Amino acid sequence: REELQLLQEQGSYVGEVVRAMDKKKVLVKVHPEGKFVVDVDKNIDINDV
Amino acid sequence: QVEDDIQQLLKKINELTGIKESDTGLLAADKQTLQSEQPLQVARCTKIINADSEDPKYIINVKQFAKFVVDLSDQVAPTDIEEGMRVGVDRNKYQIHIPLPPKIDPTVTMMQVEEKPDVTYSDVGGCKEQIEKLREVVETPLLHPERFVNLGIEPPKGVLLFGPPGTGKTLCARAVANRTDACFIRVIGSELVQKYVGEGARMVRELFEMARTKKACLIFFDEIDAIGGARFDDGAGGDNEVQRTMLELINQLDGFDPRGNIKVLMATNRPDTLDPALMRPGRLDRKIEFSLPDLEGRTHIFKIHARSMSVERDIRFELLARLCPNSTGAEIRSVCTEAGMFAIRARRKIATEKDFLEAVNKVIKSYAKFSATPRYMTYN
Amino acid sequence: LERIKDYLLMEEEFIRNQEQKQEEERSKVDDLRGTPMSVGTLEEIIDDNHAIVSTSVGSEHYVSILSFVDKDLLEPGCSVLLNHKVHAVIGVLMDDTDPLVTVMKVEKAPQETYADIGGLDNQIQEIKESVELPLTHPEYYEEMGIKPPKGVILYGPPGTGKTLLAKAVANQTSATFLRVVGSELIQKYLGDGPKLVRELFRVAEEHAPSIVFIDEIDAIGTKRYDSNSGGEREIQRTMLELLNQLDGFDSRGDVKVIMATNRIETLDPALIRPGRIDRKIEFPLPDEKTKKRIFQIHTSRMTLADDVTLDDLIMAKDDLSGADIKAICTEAGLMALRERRMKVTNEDFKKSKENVLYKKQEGTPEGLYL
Amino acid sequence: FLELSEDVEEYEDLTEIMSNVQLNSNFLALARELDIMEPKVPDDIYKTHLENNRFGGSGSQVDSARMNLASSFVNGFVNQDKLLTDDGNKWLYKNKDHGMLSAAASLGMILLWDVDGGLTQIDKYLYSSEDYIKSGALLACGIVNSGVRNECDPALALLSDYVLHNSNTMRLGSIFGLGLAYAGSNREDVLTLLLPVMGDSKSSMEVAGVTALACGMIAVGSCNGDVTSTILQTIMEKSETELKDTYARWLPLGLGLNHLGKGEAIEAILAALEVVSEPFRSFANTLVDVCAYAGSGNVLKVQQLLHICSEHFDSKEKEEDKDKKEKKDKDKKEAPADMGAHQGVAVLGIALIAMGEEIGAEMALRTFGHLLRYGEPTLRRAVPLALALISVSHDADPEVSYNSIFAARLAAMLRQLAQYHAKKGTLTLCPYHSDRQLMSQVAVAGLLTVLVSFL
Ligand SMILES: Nc1ncnc2c1ncn2[C@@H]1O[C@H](COP(=O)(O)OP(=O)(O)OP(O)(O)=S)[C@@H](O)[C@H]1O
Repeated sequence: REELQLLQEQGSYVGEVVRAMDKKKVLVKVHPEGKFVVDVDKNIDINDV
Repeated sequence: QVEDDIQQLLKKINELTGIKESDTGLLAADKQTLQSEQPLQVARCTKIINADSEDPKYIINVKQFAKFVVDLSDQVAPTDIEEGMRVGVDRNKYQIHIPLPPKIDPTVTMMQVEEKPDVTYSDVGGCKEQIEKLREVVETPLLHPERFVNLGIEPPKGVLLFGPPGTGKTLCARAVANRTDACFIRVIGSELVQKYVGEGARMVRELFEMARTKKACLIFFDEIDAIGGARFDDGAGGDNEVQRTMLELINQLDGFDPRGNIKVLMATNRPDTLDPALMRPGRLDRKIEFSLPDLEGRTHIFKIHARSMSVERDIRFELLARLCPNSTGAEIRSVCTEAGMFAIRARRKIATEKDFLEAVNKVIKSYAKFSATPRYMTYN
Repeated sequence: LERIKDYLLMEEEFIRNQEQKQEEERSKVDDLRGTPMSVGTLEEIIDDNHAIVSTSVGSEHYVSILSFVDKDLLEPGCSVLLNHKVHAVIGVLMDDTDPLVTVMKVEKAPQETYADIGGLDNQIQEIKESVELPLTHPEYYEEMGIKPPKGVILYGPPGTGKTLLAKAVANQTSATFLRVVGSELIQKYLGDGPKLVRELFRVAEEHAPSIVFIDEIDAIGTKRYDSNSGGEREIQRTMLELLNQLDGFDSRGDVKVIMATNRIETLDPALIRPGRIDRKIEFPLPDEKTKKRIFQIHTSRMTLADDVTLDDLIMAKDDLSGADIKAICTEAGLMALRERRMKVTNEDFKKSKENVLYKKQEGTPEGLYL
Repeated sequence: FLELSEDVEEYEDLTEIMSNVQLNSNFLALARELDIMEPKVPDDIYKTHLENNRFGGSGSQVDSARMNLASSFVNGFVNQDKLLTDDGNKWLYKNKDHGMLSAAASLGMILLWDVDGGLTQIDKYLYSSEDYIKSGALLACGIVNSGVRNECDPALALLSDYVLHNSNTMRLGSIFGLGLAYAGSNREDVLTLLLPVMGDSKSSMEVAGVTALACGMIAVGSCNGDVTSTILQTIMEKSETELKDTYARWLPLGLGLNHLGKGEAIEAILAALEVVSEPFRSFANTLVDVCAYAGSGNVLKVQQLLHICSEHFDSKEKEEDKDKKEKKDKDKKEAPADMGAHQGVAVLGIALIAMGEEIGAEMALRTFGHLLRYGEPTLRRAVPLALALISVSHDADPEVSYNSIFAARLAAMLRQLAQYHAKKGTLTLCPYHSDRQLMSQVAVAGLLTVLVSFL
């Protein structure tokens, strides 16, 4: 029951990854918006993106 | 199993090749001026609605948000912060600092030719009087503004061109663009066909903004069926906004102060899909078509398309023009290139009569022409 | 044993597909950028280190430039990298286009060369001379001042191997290649004809000498006259866009186009003119001489008891496609596989010849010339 | 194709046992020399008709005593007659020392036939006022033929200088050109001449250069090689003087040439025991490792290639990775590798070698798409050589593309070399590995015209 602060947080956004680029980043197009070159988390590979 | 051997040890050494890189895997103009520019500001360009009296008290819109009541900053030229001028407005002080150019739209600058492609007047043979009329349209009022004055007549500021596909419309276009001297503007018709509501209308606005900047400029339409001449509308209610754009084009085009020193050439393969809100003269003043040249023009197009290719110095073009019953310069040039391919089928230095004979075969008699073999005498 | 080799080759190719800076200067680049980068639109560049941009929402700002590479590479019309703090102009965006560019770009030559179809080598010789010769052996075109052809239309009865010719030329090439099923333009989107078109051919010009391959648009040749009383949709406007892209202005470059249709008279004759599209190639129901070659290819690596003669089946009936021959060569094999048998006898071919040929049914003469 | 197919040993063993028997003497006519070459050159003049506007146009490509000097070489390797041979005077007088070697040998290059005409054309340039004219002239005498052996003695007699006089440059052209001349069972008399050559040891590199390379051309195809006192002597006299590392590169050339002829040789282990040290002689170790391993299904040295390819010394990388076009030359579909995807720029040089000269498919020219575009002048220099070796508009399209690349002086020279190119037999295996130290003086390029691998 103490764990439930994680439920109390703003989750995330969806994003259209068109194609990745070099040097450990990707591109993301947000759902109504433009494209955004963004950074990744430690848990994900561009081979899997 | 020898192939098994072959492919297996090939891919095995390829696996080794992968393992190779797998094991072999192990500021002055850019950095010290950054933080100096970080206290700048993201201040927005705008567009001004009106000017109050005795004070700026300016009301303004940017694009979408609202209509913005602003000040000016103190270091302005308070004279020319009038309407129709995009200016820069702050995110804290809410005041005008620096003016800006208007919405220039430099994709409308992108349809200007910006070059001079070479197709000479000596290449467009066969139509020495149609191109004479278009020469009267283009060259003469831009060079000798006397006989219009000295006789009291008007220039044909619009000339439609129509006819079969293959004919020479493109050639006449780039031919007058070869000897132009003026500001020549190609117009893709689907540069008006943008997505959102009321924008190709503004594309016509951008056109007339470029037009009335300068003198003797040349707008060239082509493929105006893309723009359209069909008011195709009954109880289905589908595609109609392009017709709104095109009626906007008619409005700013002709009637109630038209263009001026602007000569517009248009082209269409489909004249029967036009609108009689442009068929009216005053708008389009010469409905010049082209037709198939009889023999002299077809021999002439032979001369133009064979002066710069290796042929025999004995061949004629009378008989070859004969075996083109109905043909164009595109088909003639296909005959030239096809006989060249036949010269590559042999190993020649030039082309001969029978080369062009079988090329005429390939083009016309081996056209599709349906269905198909005409083997009968009845004639000869 | 070879299956281990092929699996290891495919998985090592995937491993290679997985095998795809500055200690402090690159970190200064990481502070030359704000990490949530963005996509904008330059309207003007007043070159005094601050530019005016345009956004996908439409807010346009005097934003300062932070050059690491040459900042004069990007232009009005080329996008930028703006921050979320002051939307600072970061730098190098190599010019990216739509997602729908890699979609139409086949990255393989998954099938084989002219040794795959059986026998048409007069017009296979034509497409040979019009693609394989101008690319690989471009001597005589310069050496006799004659320009190579551009457009090739495939037509005729279907299932002749139009797809087979397509993929065969998709083998034997070093030029870059693109695969477009060109009828994809069924949206409810006004405009949007020229977007795919202009970006496709810009990409085609930017990469290399290439083939731009449109496939099966025989429906879209919409009669070039009207739509009847009220029609106009977009389709005429889109094909006219492609027409102007092909043989308008703005010189064609080293770009090739091969096209394929089933029915041909329903096309648009504003395209079929030479210069715009140069070659036209018949693919008819061939003969009874290369049917032997099509059976030969389709009996290359199958277990056939050589007592039987496929020429008996060729002597039986004379008008059917090579795809029909493939269907027979697989179907008689299934009829052999009814009861765990080694090879194929005659009667499996007979029942399979009858089975596949349930196509033409009409009716009632003729039959009665007679 | 008997004489084309045969190596250095069996035409001398063939001409000695057939010097005994011969049975009609027409195999002594054919199967030594002069009858592979008597039908060709007149029939070369007859069925082919080559025009003059590449002499004048490709021979017009401006001036600068380099590009012009190279052009003389380009004009010279034209072979419709030995016209560029007899084109007047004042062209070689503009020329300078090692290019005067190249032009004095260029009359050798126009005419690798005309035995009687070779003496009466080179004889004006024989014993002339200039050292480079006479030494490159005897070099040309070594170029034109391989069965005369009467050009030896006017050069052979002079050779001794004892440190660095004239006849050591005649030693370079004449030891090299006599290496072009004969391949006996083991010629020993010319190697007894070679003992005061390596014992001479001029500071000029190509003395010991054409010593190792020439005795290797004598010694390629040895009976599983040999570790004899010839190359053993040049190992010990090699490790005598550690100076001018081009010696430490081109002596293991001729070492590995004597190692050629192997089937099972343990000479890599023998020279491994004698030789290895600091990476000059470990580079000798990788040279013997290259040359002793011509190529089979022996992938263990290819994963050895994978590991020791990552060695921090980046010239044993150069030759050790350069062995690939020797090894997998038949199964050439695996020969496309990711050497361009690596970054040790000499490695891109290695693949750039590894394409080479055969018929050169679209994938090879596709690799010349990227390899054509590079900025370092030794690598941009390195691309047109194998680029126009692999093709001996279409052909001239990458050439005018190189005109689009530059328009340095090296690059201009490289372009000239490419133009020259435009227009397991060991004889084509040696001289380009002799070319592999190109990033150097034109004195080295005075021997650049000794890669005689084409009819
Ligand atoms: N007299 C001529 N001389 C040389 N080429 C000619 C001549 N007449 C026509 N042509 C050919 O026709 C082309 C110009 O006409 P077109 O290209 O058909 O114009 P167009 O835009 O294609 O017309 P449509 O109806 O829109 S397809 C030239 O590029 C040539 O291929």
